[PDB]
Amino acid sequence: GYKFGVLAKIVNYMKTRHQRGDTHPLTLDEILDETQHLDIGLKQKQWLMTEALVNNPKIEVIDGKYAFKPKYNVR
Amino acid sequence: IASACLYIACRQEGVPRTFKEICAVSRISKKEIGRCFKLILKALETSVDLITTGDFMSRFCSNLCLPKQVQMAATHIARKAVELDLVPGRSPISVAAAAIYMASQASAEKRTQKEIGDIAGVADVTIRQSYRLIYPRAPDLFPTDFKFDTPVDKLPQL
Amino acid sequence: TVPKLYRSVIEDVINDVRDIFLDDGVDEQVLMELKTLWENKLMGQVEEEPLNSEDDVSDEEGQELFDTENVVVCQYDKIHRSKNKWKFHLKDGIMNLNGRDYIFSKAIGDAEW
Amino acid sequence: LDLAGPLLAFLFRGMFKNLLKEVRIYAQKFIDRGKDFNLELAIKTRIISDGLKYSLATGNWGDQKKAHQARAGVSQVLNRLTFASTLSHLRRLNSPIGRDGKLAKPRQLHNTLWGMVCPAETPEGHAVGLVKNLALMAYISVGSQPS
Amino acid sequence: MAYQLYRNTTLGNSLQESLDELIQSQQITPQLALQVLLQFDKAINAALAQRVRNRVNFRGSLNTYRFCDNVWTFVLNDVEFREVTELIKVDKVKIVACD
Amino acid sequence: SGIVPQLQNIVSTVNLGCKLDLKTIALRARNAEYNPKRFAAVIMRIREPRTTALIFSSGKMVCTGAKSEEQSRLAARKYARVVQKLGFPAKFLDFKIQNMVGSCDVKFPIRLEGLVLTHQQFSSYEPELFPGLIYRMIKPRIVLLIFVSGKVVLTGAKVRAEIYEAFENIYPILKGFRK
Amino acid sequence: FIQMSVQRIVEDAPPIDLQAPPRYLLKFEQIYLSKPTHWERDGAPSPMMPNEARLRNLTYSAPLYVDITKTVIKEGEEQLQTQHQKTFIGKIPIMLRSTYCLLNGLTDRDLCELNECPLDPGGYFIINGSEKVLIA
Amino acid sequence: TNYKPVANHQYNIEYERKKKEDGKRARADKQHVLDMLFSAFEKHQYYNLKDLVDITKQPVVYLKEILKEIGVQNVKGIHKNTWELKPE
Repeated sequence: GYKFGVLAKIVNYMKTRHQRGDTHPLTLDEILDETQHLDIGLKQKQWLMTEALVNNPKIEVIDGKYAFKPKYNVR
Repeated sequence: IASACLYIACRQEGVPRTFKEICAVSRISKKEIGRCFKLILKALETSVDLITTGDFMSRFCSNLCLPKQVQMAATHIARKAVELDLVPGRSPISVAAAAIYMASQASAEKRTQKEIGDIAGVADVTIRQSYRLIYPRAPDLFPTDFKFDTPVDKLPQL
Repeated sequence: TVPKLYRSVIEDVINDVRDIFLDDGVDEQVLMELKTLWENKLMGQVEEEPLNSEDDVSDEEGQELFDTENVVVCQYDKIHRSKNKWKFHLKDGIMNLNGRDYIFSKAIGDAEW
Repeated sequence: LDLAGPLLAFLFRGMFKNLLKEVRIYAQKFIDRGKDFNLELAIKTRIISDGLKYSLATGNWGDQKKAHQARAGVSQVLNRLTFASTLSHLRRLNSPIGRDGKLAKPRQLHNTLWGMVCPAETPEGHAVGLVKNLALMAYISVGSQPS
Repeated sequence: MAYQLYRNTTLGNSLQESLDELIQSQQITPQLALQVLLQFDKAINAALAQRVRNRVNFRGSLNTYRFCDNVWTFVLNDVEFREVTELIKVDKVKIVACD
Repeated sequence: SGIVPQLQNIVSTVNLGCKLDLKTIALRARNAEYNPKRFAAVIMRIREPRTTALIFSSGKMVCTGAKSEEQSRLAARKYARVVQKLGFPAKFLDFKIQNMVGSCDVKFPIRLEGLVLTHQQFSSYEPELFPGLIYRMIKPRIVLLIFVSGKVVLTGAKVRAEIYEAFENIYPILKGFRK
Repeated sequence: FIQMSVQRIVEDAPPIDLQAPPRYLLKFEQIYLSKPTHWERDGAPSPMMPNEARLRNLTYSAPLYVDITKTVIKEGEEQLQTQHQKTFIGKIPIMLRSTYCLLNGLTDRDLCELNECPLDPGGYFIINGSEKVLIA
Repeated sequence: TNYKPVANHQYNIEYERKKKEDGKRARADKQHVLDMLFSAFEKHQYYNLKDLVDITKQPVVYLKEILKEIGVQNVKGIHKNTWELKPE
């Protein structure tokens, strides 16, 4: 998907990564590597950084990087 | 289920229709009707009398427009052939189809193997197989008081 | 006969890649060099959990590792086997028997296993 | 005068329409699944067999549910008491009252019945003049194309 | 991103070797070589289905068979190839089929 | 009676106790054929016992083609070991014979018409569907296919004794309908 | 009605067009009638004499057959035309002593052999064994 | 010659032959199915479940589970509630 399919895999990969137990934040570029989205468009790189990774209620901005939000979820 | 029920109802009433005949009037194939047929018998705990070669002579001969004497001759041939065990294991329909062909060729009205197969739903090869089995005893199977338009000795050989 | 087919394949290949070479922006001179090099190279066990009770229940496993023997590449339209024998209905394909290259359109084969 | 022909052609027109309406439904369902259809199975034979005999058996015309506007008494059991009664029954004519009968009285013997309708044979009672019989040489045309 | 059958052949090997030689000289990028191979596979596949109109026959004994991803890997032993013009004998042959 | 049924096919099921990757098995197994569009199992065949086994991703396997109980288990073990060699933790758990098929001849023709009439409660004889007569034995739950030629096929037995017992029960009945 | 109206009505009906996209066309063109026939329990057809219809309470109808032409288009520039000759569509009740009755053209002796009165004029229908006359 | 006895209707056997030849749909790996679903999302905003099955060519039960994992269905008052490929 162009402008819509890439973000879905990022969310899915991020969700699966947290289930493993890795609370450490991940960078935008780092997450793209394991999601096979290295060829993502440049305008999407800034769009995800500015809108997708902040407006979502499951993304936590820590020291610039992004991490899951298990605190909001009941655990 | 309805197609099998229609088949069973015909068998119970003494006028069986072959699975192919019921299939021709139904969107359900013969294989499926047979599967339902057995299940219904178990479910209803009922049974159907075994079909005989003469249960289809009236329909087949009439549908072929064969004279009454031919129909009686074919019935006698089919009944005698089963009595003599000349066709052990053969389907009653195939025996009836072969008997009709043997009787038909011995009268003025002669029907080809394809014609008899179409009405009876039996491939001409099967009729050929059954005809070959009863052909040797042709004079014995025919009724004694039968008028041979074509002599028995000159019946088709194949 | 076989060489003539190869030359025709070359003509189709160069024509098919002309648009790609123009599209990617690479000079057409590459194709001329490509063909030159291409031509040169060619010419009572109560307890049953352990399965170690039986040993050497398999044959040589390197049959597919080598692949140095003759290899046949084809397309199959129907392949059926009846309890003893494998029947092959293979359409147009290619073969490499003893180095020689063989090409067929329709073929039939029966094998026993 | 509406004889058996025109009366039966009216019924057959509707029944054939229902038959062709039925094959569409059956054929379309099979086509929707994508599988080809069998023509013989699509045709429902009872539509024309039962439709035509039901009207004749009862005398009502059109569908059974539409008996409200269906003409009644068109088909009657043939009278076999005498040969003359049998002959006259097969030559009977009926004049329904309906809206048309109210406007002009049809019981009276009109001048134009001469030679066409028997002036003497009419039932006595509530049906005087309404049930008529053909004169001996009177003939009802069967119609033809004007082309 | 295609069927990719005839790559593992003498014709395919020669083309792959030539592409590597050009790559070693920095004349062609790896992407171009992949595109050339894809075009070559399309050309050979079309050529075989169109310009091949000869029938052949063969018999043999089957030793091993496999089927995965709609790919047969029959391994025949003592195979005799019969043709209207010539006959060939081979001890072992591997048949790779796709559809 | 003098005739003993001969086991023609044995069907057994075993549990390997481990989820399997069918695609990997087909790619590596010598004789395995896998076609998810056709069937969801992996079909592997071996020669010396001459049996075919279906392997499922759940780890359960069904072995068929064996002519004896010992051969079926040995063939099943061979299949289990092969999968184990492919890198899976295959085991041999709850091996069981699910169905046994036997064939024999009474050495005389049989009148199926009489048999079905006398045993209508067990016999289903429909020449239109199948020339053979299907007799469903009750005391042993064995289905017997009796033919005019005299051949009898017994199926549905879980143990060999059932096959012999079923044939012993049916033989006198067939002897009464000798042709 | 039998000779003209029945045929005209069927030909008047527009051809059936069905779209799934393969296109199916069905056309009814020719009409056929047989003599009034009766089918026994065994399914053997025999001609039905009116007296038998009266006695056995049988309707005096003639089987109606129609030729149907089916053409199929598979959007692949191929056309296949198949026709189903004499398709059974129903039975038309037959007026006695009409051209399509079994007692048509029979001499008086032939009528008596069938237990029919030569003086009987016909002109009626036997529906379920009842002689039914349509009043004009 | 009408309703001649036949073992199976010509249309029925041809349809069975086509279905048998085509075979049942297989369960593709989630990554491949997800990529196909995402790629097709560009063409149109929303897809119907029946139509989406044809595009992906996967079993309905498996497809629904994959769609449920990310996709959701939105109720529309004009035709009906339909699946939406957008997870959010």
